[PDB]
Amino acid sequence: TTQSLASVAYLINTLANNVLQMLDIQASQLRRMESSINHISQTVDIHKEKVAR
Amino acid sequence: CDLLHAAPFQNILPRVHVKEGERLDAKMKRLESKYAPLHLVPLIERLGTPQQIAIAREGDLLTKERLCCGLSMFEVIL
Amino acid sequence: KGIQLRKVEEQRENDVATILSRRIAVEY
Amino acid sequence: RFVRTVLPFSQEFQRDKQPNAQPQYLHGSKALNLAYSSIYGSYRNFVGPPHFQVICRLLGYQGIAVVMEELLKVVKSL
Repeated sequence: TTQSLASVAYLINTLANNVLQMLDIQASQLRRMESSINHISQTVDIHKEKVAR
Repeated sequence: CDLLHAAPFQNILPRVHVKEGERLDAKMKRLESKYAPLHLVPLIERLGTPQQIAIAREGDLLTKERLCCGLSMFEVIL
Repeated sequence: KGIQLRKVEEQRENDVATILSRRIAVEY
Repeated sequence: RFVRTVLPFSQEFQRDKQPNAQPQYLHGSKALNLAYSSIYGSYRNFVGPPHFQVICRLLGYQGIAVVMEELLKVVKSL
């Protein structure tokens, strides 16, 4: 029973850590891609204003 | 009116009142260095990214050039 | 042409939201 | 200021039929609708600087340019 409890706890801990890291990586990707999309929007706005002028 | 609001970020100070025994040039230099944190293009150039710098330059160029300063339309219509 | 298209090309159920919307719209 | 004529020459506009909806898609409620209608009813019987401010602010350079070109075409036709 002691071995079983220790092993189950260890396995659950490792899974939780892996899921946490995965989520954090995805959040970082989305932050970076948001920055790039904002830059593209700014460029498109600049182009449209130039055409209007 | 649109231009009157871009002045702080573009370094267009007003004429300052120099009282007795003061230098206009040094006074204006002190005012300029007071407001130097508001100037946007050099700040982004120093701290920004190449894409940010290109976008900032383009935006500033668009902002400062308006028809009110040296263009007219009615004569062309006539 | 745009106004003609908009007039002719107007808009065209077992969804609860649709039923409630119709009820309230008739109620107005 | 502009003002409407007496004995108007054109009555062929045939403007789109007014849409209707619940009060929360307009200013927000029956009382708010009435209040804002009363507020803006004062702008209805003339055209002046405020209307032109709104027109410029909403049309931008694009709309201003296209409108002027079309007015030139109208005057050429006439």
